Amino acid sequence: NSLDRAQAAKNKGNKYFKAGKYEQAIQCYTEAISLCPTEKNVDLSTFYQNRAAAFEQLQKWKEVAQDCTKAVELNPKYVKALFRRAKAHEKLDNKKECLEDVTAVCILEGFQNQQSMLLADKVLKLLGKEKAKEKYKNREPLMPSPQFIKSYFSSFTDDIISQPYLKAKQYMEEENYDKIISECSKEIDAEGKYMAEALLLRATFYLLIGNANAAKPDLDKVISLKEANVKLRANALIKRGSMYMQQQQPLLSTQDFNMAADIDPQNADVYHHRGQLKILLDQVEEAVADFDECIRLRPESALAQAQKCFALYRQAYTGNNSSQIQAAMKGFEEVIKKFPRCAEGYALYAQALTDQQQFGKADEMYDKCIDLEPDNATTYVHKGLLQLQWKQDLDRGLELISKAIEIDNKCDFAYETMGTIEVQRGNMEKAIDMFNKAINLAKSEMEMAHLYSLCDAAHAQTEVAKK
Amino acid sequence: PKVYPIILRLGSPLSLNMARKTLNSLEDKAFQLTPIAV
Repeated sequence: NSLDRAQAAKNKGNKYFKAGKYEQAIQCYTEAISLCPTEKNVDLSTFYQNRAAAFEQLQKWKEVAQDCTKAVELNPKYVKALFRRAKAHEKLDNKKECLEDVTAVCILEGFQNQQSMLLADKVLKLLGKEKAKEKYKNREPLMPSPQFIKSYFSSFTDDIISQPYLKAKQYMEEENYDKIISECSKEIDAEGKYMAEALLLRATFYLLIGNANAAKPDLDKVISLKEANVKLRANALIKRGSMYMQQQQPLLSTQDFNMAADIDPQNADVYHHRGQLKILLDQVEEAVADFDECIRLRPESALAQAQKCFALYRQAYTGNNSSQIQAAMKGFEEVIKKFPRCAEGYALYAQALTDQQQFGKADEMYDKCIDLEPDNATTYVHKGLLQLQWKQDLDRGLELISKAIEIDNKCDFAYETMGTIEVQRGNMEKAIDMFNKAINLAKSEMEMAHLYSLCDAAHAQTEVAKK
Repeated sequence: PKVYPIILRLGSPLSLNMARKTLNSLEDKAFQLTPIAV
């Protein structure tokens, strides 16, 4: 009798649950919970989790939550109760409590079940965006590294701003970068001799600082203004086309990048920045054609030939044709022997080697970059990330990225990387400190929303480690 | 696999943008390959 009456009452719950008679089902589960022989250590957690299932059908999310908590207190590793409690939290907008319960579920399922994984990812994205927008409203307009700004403007050839705003140009060539906005803002409210391009220099430093909302009116004016040099109109459409890609608006981005190639068809910068975008969007065939148009306009360039070779590698590698992949690999050595001082030739080749698991050769190519430019902090980061792939030797991975952070303490890619090493070492408080050092260097909501997903997963595993 | 936004760095070497496109996958495995999870 003692167990049999409770088992019978459970099945009397199940028949009414199958009938959709959910109130009568809840009464039979409540009978089972009242009748249970607790002195026999009966698995009462199952009666509570069964009762909780019916309250989803009634959509009383507080009742399904508290009947799952009863099951979890009796039985702390019971996945059904933890996942049902997570769904109830999501419906109640208890997103943090959902994340902690789903983190325990992912761990106890060995990350195998993709229903749990989808709820984790959704709730992390929502928690990420909520934290991101509140911080991004309050960020510093933090100027990036001088090595970064010189590397940035070295991307634009066919541009009156880069080549030689007239007050502002002095501070570019003297590298007093934090003055530039102020001068452009008084060279506007004047004649088109200054105004028509002071707009676009100002818009460029707003983008570099991550202030994209202030960039968009200075770009929109330069398109609208008819008498301004056609190369400024094309250059402004590269910068609007890029701004729309930070906003993840790919149709509006593509419209501008096409208008640039219609408006100024003999302009390498338009095809260069289109080519680099199309290969990140994985629209590989359009990237190769736009890089080939860079070589046609700049045939002496080492960088343009390195980039077209990487584009043919990515085209072969999004295929599976071994002959084409191997031909592309030899293509980088042909580039290196023609251009033995091309640091981006070695860096792109090292990434083709990294991707083909040729780690020991890839490592030499990263050494060659250090010989050619000791100030290039990101090579110690590409050499550190290689350690995390090259039989995962995490101990020396810290030492490399510590040297990278010592060369350039504004390399957010270095801090974000070392955060993931501290995660693999289980050192979650220092991982969260590394991700916070990366968050203080982000240029967009889209980046902060990604770094806050990492901090919240690190917190959730810290709270699951107690349990 | 998972899918992520195309988080462009502005006017950066293409090798750095392809490296951020990789670090998203090492971040994904970092929380599974840790002592708390094992």
